[PDB]
Amino acid sequence: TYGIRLRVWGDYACFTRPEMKVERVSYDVMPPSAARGILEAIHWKPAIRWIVDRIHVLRPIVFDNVRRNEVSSKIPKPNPATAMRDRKPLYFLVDDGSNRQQRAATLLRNVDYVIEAHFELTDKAGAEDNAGKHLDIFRRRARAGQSFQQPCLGCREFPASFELLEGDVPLSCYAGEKRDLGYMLLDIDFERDMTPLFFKAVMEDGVITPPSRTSPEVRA
Amino acid sequence: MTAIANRYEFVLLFDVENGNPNGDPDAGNMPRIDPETGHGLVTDVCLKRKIRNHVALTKEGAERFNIYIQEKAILNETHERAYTDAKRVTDWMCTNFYDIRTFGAVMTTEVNCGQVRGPVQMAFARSVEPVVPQEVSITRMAVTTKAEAEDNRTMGRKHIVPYGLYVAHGFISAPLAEKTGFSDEDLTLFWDALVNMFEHDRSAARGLMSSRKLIVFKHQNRLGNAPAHKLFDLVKVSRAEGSSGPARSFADYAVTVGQAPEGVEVKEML
Amino acid sequence: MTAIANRYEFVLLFDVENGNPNGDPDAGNMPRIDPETGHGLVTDVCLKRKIRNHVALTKEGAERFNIYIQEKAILNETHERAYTACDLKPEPKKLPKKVEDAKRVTDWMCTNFYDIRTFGAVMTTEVNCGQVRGPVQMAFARSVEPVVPQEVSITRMAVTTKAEAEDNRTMGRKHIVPYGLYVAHGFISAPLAEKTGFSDEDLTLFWDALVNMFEHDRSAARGLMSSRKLIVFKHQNRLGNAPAHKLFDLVKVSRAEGSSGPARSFADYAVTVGQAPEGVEVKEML
Amino acid sequence: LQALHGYYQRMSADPDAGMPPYLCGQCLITGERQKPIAQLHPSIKGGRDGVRGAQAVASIVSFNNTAFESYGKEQSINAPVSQEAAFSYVTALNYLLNPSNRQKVTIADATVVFWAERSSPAEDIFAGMFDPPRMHDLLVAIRSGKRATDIMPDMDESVRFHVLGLSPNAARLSVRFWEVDTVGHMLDKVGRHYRELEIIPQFNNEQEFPSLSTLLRQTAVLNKTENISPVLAGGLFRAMLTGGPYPQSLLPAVLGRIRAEHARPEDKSRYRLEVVTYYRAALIKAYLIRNRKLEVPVSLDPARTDRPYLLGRLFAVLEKAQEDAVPGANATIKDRYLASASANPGQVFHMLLKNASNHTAKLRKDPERKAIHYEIMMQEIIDNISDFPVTMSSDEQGLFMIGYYHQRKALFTKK
Repeated sequence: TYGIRLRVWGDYACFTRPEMKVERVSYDVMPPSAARGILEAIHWKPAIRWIVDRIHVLRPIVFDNVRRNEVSSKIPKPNPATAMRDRKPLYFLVDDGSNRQQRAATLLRNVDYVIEAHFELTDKAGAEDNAGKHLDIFRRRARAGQSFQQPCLGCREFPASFELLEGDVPLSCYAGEKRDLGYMLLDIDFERDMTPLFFKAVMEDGVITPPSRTSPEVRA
Repeated sequence: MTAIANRYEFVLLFDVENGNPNGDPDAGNMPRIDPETGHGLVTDVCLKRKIRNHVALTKEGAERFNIYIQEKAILNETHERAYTDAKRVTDWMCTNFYDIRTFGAVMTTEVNCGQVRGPVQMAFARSVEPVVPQEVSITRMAVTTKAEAEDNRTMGRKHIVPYGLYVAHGFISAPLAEKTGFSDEDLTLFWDALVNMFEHDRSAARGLMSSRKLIVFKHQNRLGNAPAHKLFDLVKVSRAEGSSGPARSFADYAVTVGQAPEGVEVKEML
Repeated sequence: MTAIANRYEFVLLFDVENGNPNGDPDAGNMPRIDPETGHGLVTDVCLKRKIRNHVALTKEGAERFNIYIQEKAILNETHERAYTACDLKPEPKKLPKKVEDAKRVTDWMCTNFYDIRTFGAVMTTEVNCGQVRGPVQMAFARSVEPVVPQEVSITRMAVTTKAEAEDNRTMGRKHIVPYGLYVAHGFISAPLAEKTGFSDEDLTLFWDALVNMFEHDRSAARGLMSSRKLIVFKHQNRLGNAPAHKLFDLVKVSRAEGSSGPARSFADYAVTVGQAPEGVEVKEML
Repeated sequence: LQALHGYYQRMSADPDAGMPPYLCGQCLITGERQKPIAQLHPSIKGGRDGVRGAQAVASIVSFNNTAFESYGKEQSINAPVSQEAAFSYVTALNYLLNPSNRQKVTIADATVVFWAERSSPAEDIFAGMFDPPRMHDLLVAIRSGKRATDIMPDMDESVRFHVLGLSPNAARLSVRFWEVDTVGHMLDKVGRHYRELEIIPQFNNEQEFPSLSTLLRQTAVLNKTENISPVLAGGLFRAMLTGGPYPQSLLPAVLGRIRAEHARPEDKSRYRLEVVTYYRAALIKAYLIRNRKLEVPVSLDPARTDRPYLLGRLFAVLEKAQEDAVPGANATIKDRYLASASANPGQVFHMLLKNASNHTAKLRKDPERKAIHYEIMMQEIIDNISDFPVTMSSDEQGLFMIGYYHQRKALFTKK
């Protein structure tokens, strides 16, 4: 009819809960924001929008633990002219004292999803733009396996294998069970100075249907 | 700025002998192992570290090959500085720092949402088959504090892998490079760094390690020409015919590559 | 002390006869072995200790020729001496920082102590003195063939402690290797040496140490041990010209065709060395 | 985390365990809109009393460093929650951690806490029954297989049950595992766990329902409470109450221990300590069940007829000879050859046999000439075998120890 079904899977995933950012703990399931992030990795232009409708969970839930060495601070803005007007070295020294930081992670181990989303034009778009043309471009690229960049399951160290579906959604592991998640992140409002939004999540037949994030009433 | 004009994927193989390739901060200091499979595990930052090290050591502060991130391998010498609306500054640093030009970084302040991602990407490396670590008990003829003195000796521990063979994947994105100037000479230097990264890594713990094979897939078009996850299947590794019982050498394995689709080229540098 | 200006690698071979090369602290005191294959093992640590001993013996504590990891020493006193000789006093046990003159206390320790100059040392203990890596490294030694350790039962006609509870003999036991041949690998890197001053005189001393180290090592449990071969590869520039594993492949060991049954002498084996690439030159010490 | 907030709400109306003290955005925990947002949260008790091994003052959420901040927002603004919600959240947690009330336990790296959604006896039962020191009638009920209501119908199996495990690092706090199952399901899985573990005791004083903390210790370098791998402590606890596979890392860990062990006369135990303890055998048996789907008996099986299991039996017998030959033995083949023989049989067994001859011979010259009984047994065992295998895979290396433990016990039963 309209919209698209895409399939993605991998060995690793991490969707960090906002509270546990320092000590990463992943959501139980992919949130819509990451879904949108992935789609724009195949094709996107300033003239269009993505809207997410549903997610299908096809595998059981699993958790595993990892630990790593990390850094404490970002790099400051330099001044070029002074740099060669007075030649000095520049660097960040990893190993020195409090610079070194250690962080844990709890993460998923085996994932598989099918996501239903469609297309929309935005105000910036010019008159010549049409949703159908971009949709066809997306279909061609997806079939050929091309991409603007390699998609990731949350973090860049977790690549994702993807496919385009032309048929019926298979069954799911908890097809006959209902479950509750509590509140989850819906999306982040960039236009009103980076403001987050939350909604209520419930799973039944392994399908979750978030409300439209563009709807104004959710912006309260 | 001129940049590469083709997508790339590559696979690398390397092994260890009587050493500890990557310790675990958690499980005492045992080498990392996958609870799911029993396969060995090595993270990727461990390899990026090595690459940075080798490049810094080789180039010794050439004009446009400085490195930002250090581990007190640093040295005091004169440095070149090619000169170059914060975009001006961003371009300036990207011109003469190599690690930023290849991987990207994050600054302290943002005018608005904006990123420096870089064209190169990598993933975890895993063993071909299960591994079992060895445990080694050792002694020392001496003591640290005056307090513990009361003939002045103590035990110790070591962890070693008898043998192991590892695989790793990576990707390179042309469109990102065009936003950073990553050019061909950088790519050749990158291949060289991959080949020789282990030659300066010698230490007490690591034993002997070395790279064995390197296969490169080169795509016809600015965007890819085939699904990546299917190219990685063309490579197949299996035990030699005569080989039996625990593996102990690279001669115990056989490696083969199938024929690739028309739109890509397969090259072997090792 | 100028640093060397080339990369080096080498291979070593040595024997054993009716002896225990290195006792295992867990396995009673049997020789160390690979449980899965039966091959023998030797820790680099042992070799290092031998070298240190030899050096000590030969040099007799001449300036710049002391050794630091020394019999029953309390190590942090040498750090406090290095600090004091650099006119300064140390930080507390936390020491996440460098020492108050990192260059001078490290150089003070580098200068005077040979083995630090050679091997390096972990030294961020409660009296901080910094940390060192060392330009010279070596790996484990593995026997070319599986070994068959065996145990020997022996007596003593006297007892130590007055609690005789019976004036009588006493039983004991030994562990030995009938015969075995070992191989080892090592490396040397110029850039590291540049940081320490590891000089050519040191290198000659090193070679001599390798050749003769065993001769001063006789003991009850040792039996007869001796080195047999030593091949050294020298690169023609500050950084190598070929991968290490390629060079180690030029040396091949195989049993002499005439021999049969278990090996019992160095004559049972044949050793061959190939031709090195143009960027390297091969020389044989012994 | 809804759980804590709801917990506090539950009983804050009650005269104990709850006290009344305490821009605008959306409160995450409650989901409400246009409420004041807290800039920082009250502290959490550390130390022995609080979370063991932690800083005096500890927190769950903290954004001290720039690397931890995103989208140009600072401090706790990275995670909005109302002041009252934070207070209640913290309060509940604080209350729970109080040792005075029977709701806390420590396991290796981590401190664990639990509660029931509604007031129920379950809370009471679990605290001891998960790690033993009505007591054990309900334990044999779940191990047998019958439902909990049978013994205590009062138990509303439909009641919800919470479990949380934490471990620290400096002033910052982490989460290892979390579970939310119902009563009914929960102890069903615990029953199953016990079945698998079942092994004949080696001595009369030994535990019958081994404590989980007991078992973990057995893997330690020197039997010390420290030196326990924090990853195995987390993995086994989650595998117990979820009913999934044991972590793959477990088995080679055990085998390592058995390789590294040697008798400790220094501990001055009357018996020279066994290498294959009561506990270690149990762990090995359980793993072969879930992971490998094998069959293994509770006791000695004289009809098993498998090369790995047979060879385990063989090693037992030939050991017995040694013991008898030399009362008060110095060291035994157990202390040296057991690692080699179980991994690589065809290289060692030849010589082992040869030695045995001398033992037999000496036992035959003296009175009490039943070298004879042992000599028959060897023959019997041998007949079933064709050839010694050169190498054995790990799965082959569990069975060998089980055959040994069963056969050695069999002989203790005589003496």
